[PDB]
Amino acid sequence: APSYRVRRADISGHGEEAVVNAANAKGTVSDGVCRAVAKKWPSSFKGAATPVGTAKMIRADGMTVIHAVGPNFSTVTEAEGDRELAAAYRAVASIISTNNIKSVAVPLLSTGTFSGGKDRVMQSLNHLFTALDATDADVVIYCRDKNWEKKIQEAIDRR
Ligand SMILES: Nc1ncnc2c1ncn2[C@@H]1O[C@H](COP(=O)(O)OP(=O)(O)OC[C@H]2O[C@@H](O)[C@H](O)[C@@H]2O)[C@@H](O)[C@H]1O
Repeated sequence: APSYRVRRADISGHGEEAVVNAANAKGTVSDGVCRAVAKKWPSSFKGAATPVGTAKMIRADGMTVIHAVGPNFSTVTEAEGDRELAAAYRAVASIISTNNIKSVAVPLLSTGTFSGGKDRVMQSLNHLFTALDATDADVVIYCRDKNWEKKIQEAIDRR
């Protein structure tokens, strides 16, 4: 069975075997998780472009980087975004299980730039749990907000 922890820290400082980038479909560097990932593992972005609702893995700079593209909720209906966000997390879970990845640092996809101006912490976290429950990985969820850290910890505990 998988294990879940939350850290309020820069995800670039994670101690896990792999890291999930909250990526865009074009594989460009922009504000958010992506900027921290690009600074720490700059060569991890070579050929990383992948469609919304999918994930693409690379080994670069001594790290396993999983580029997961959540939906931009400004560009899809709520129901379409919900399906695509579930799909991105399942694509992450598949990469974890098929590559025997023991531990992974994961941000909450579609909760920043792609949030469409809405609070989607619980929506994104619930899809993270559902998808990564299919793995036996040690999952560490990364955030920067003290409020988010507490709600994520509350959610982990309820399980
Ligand atoms: N370095 C970081 N470490 C940990 N958490 C972080 C970090 N940077 C941002 N976060 C948090 O991770 C969550 C996801 O943030 P985004 O990176 O904005 O993710 P998303 O909404 O999926 O959009 C990602 C996209 O932003 C675009 O600029 C860019 O193209 C990138 O692909 C947000 O709650 C944010 O507070």
